[PDB]
Amino acid sequence: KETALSVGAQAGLAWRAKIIDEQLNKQARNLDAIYDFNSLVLEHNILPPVLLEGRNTLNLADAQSIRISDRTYKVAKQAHFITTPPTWRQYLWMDYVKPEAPNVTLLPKTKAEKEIWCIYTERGWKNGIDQANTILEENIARIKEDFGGMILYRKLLAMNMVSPPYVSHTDLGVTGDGSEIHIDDRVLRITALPELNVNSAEWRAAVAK
Amino acid sequence: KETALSVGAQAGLAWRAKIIDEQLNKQARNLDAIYDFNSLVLEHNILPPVLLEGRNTLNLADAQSIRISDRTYKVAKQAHFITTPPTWRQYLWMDYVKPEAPNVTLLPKTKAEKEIWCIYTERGWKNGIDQANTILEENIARIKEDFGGMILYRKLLAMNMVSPPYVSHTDLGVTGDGSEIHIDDRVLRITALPELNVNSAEWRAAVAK
Amino acid sequence: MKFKKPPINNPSDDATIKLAEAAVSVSDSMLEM
Amino acid sequence: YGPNAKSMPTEEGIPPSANDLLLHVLEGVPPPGSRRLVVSGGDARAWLSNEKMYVRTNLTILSPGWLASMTSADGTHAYEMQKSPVLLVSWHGKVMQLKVEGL
Amino acid sequence: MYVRTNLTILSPGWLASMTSADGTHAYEMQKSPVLLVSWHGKVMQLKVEG
Amino acid sequence: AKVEKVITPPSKDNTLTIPNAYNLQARASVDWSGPIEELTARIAKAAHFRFRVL
Amino acid sequence: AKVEKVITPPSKDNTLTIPNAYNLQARASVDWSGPIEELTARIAKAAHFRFRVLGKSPSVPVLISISTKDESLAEILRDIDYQAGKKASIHVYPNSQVVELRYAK
Amino acid sequence: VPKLPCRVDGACDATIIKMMTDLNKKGIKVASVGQNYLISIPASALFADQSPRLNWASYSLLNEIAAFLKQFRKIAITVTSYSSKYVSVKRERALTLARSRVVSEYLWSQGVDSRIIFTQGLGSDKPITSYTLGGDRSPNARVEITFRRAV
Amino acid sequence: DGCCSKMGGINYCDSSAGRLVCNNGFYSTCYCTRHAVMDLQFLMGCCLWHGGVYPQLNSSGLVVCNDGYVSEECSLQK
Repeated sequence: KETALSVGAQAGLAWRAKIIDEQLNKQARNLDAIYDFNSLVLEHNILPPVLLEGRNTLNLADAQSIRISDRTYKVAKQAHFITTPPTWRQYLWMDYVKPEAPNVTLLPKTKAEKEIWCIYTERGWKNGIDQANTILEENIARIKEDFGGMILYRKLLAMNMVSPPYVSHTDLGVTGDGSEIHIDDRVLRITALPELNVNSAEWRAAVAK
Repeated sequence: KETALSVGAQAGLAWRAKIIDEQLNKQARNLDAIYDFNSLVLEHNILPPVLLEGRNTLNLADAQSIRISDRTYKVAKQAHFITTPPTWRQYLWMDYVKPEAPNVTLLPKTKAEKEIWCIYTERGWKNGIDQANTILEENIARIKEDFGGMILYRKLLAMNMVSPPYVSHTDLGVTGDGSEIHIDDRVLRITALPELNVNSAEWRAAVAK
Repeated sequence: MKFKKPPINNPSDDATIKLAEAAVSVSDSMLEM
Repeated sequence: YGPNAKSMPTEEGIPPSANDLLLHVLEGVPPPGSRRLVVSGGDARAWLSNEKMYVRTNLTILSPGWLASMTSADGTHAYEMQKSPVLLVSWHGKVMQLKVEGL
Repeated sequence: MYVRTNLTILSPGWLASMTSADGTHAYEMQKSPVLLVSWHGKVMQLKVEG
Repeated sequence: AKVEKVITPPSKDNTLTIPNAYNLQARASVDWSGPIEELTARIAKAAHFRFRVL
Repeated sequence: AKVEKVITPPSKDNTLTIPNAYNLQARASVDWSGPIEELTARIAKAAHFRFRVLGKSPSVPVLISISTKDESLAEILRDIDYQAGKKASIHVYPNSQVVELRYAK
Repeated sequence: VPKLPCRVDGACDATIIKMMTDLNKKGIKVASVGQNYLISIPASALFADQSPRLNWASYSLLNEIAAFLKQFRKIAITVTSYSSKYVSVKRERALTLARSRVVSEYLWSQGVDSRIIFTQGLGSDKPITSYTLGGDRSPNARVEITFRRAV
Repeated sequence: DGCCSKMGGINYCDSSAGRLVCNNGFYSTCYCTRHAVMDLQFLMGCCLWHGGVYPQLNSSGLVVCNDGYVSEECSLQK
């Protein structure tokens, strides 16, 4: 009967994963339409870093110890190079291997055994559906956080809060021994990671109309 | 059943090898017609060296570190003398030993076993055909690579990027003791292998009309 | 009105096909040199 | 530098150029000691030598990100990449997926 | 040109870099009349005569 | 978009370097997600114009 | 992208325009990846023009790479100018049929 | 390999041949040469008298030609329209352009397997018949749709 | 099942395009080489968009992909 519960969990999870994968495939153009990292790739093919923010922070350390702040910011992932832009399929695709091996050990002989077998399979079906939904929600939250981080980086870049990444390049002529040759050795190097400015008087505000 | 797979693989591999050897024989004039190694020898009966090129080179060595160049050239096989020019027969010929002893100890007993035995032998036959085609494709890629390397050496030598080989020959007249005599002795050796130059000033270009 | 196309021949072979594929590249490279 | 020295100074040099096996890869000769990978879905060949994929095609790779790439005289592309079973390509503005068995 | 300091250059890019545990840096470069060095969040321009 | 538009004033438009002439009033619809070169070659073939790369 | 893009007016464009003399109207299939001086001199000699220079080549000369099959030599010089950019200038005089290579300092 | 499809999905060469025969006996031109294909449609079965409006029974024929186009893999398809000299040159140029635009929009809205659609309307500048005696019944007023089948 | 149905039949498998050749000069709807243009939009397997499965086997079925990422959906549960 516990075996019936477990195979109900596995079969329901597999079925829901297949349905949610094809449903994700149904709207494929809109996903890469909205999650265009290629618009946000910087000029030296470097992924912009990730920033997180918070508002109205209060902490009670212990008795008689209260520390509050208005807003805060935190660098999550440092900027680095990327050969290719990322995509949503690195975040949202579900694994699917349907298991089809229920061993013939206990099979319901009484009608009561058949009915409790049915309801145990049904409970496993519900549980697998719930697990698949939670996994999907987790992935959606992750990709939402990263996209918000990149757009926040561009936001406070416009607000003049981050130093933009300064990168040099050394250019050489041909090189190699008498046997092997190169043409134009150009080596690129970022010597200045982006970071927040703390001299707040240089901050630039905004207005609307 | 594994025996059926193995004998299907062996039989298909041998049969396809025999067929492809017959068809390779059927176009005998055209092979060494298009692969004229004999025209490609230099004037001292010396095989030219082999060169390789590469365009639009980039590499991310690690994070925050990229190096690019336009082209690279690499010596593949060094120049050396040859007694005879090579041909295609040491590059493209298939080794064919016909099997004659299919050991059949496992045997199907009923119709289902006989039928699955048939389809497993068919699968092995298909896999053997694919393996034979794979071997042929690798061989033709290898010989095309070597031929392109020699014609690339002639290209860059016409481009004045490499140095031609320099060869000395010392001649002696009557030699040998009172019991054995050689009437002459011309002994030659290449004093310098061909290699690229790094000085850019000696570089010629070409135009078409 | 059963449709067709002009060029039909005896059936070909993949080894001959890829031999042609190598051959045309050899031909154009040596032509340019 | 004494035998009880706290630290040797940390070095920094020129990063390396590329890998020379890719020339053989784009020529079609598999590198020595490598084994073949069965690819099905498009037009590419692949080998495994040093826990890194080596592929040859005319297509353009998207998904896993490649470590280094090389371009032929006629535009044939060769890729050295971290290992993965799945590839995403763009053919003529249409995207497609490729799978590799036998990893 | 070889330049020894405790700072980090920005403009030309080094050809070989060395550093110590206590913060001394040395850079080898092609000759350039101007340099860019960032220090503690502010970026300054330097003139060198050669 | 609102905040970056209001912090940086616009200056130019690409219609200065991109004029319009005849046999350009054709219409098209597309779904392309690749490199630019085949797309530009096809649009030049539609335009019956010379194609140049730099 | 519209409000962030930066362009130039065509009146202030620093590019080589087409000289359209009659000797420049041929086809050529050229692949090259190297220095500049012999390339432009040999182009001028194929065009039957004289050729001269002013300025000086630096310690590392400017490296260029061009591959094409069927395109005019005037367009070759146009792409040479576009590859060179700022340190190098190229002039064509069709009155006295010469080409001029100008360095920067 | 069992997961590998043996054929391109939703395709049958017998159905292609059969609907090609049905079109050719219906009286609309199908042309095959190389891997390129051209379909020619008279305007009288499509629009009103020199008018950019759609007859309501023509949706059946448009669905049929969409069903035929659903059987290939292609990149770019070009449609074009031609007419007769009526009042101006500009009038029928704009008329042919609008007709091609409308039929292009409907065939895009039908789920054709394609990447690029090109619209062309020329009018009465490139006729294919010197015998221009009929009006909109004359076959020189027409619409063609052409493409090349890649692989 | 008949690839060149309502036609003459099969002539040869052109391996350049991976397609059969009908007796009439038209490419059939069938496939004849696995190196042909497959419009694959759906797959099988687990630990995808990662390094695949780890080569090791556990006492449990806890499968962690070769990127170092755990795959609970591919693994067993309780």
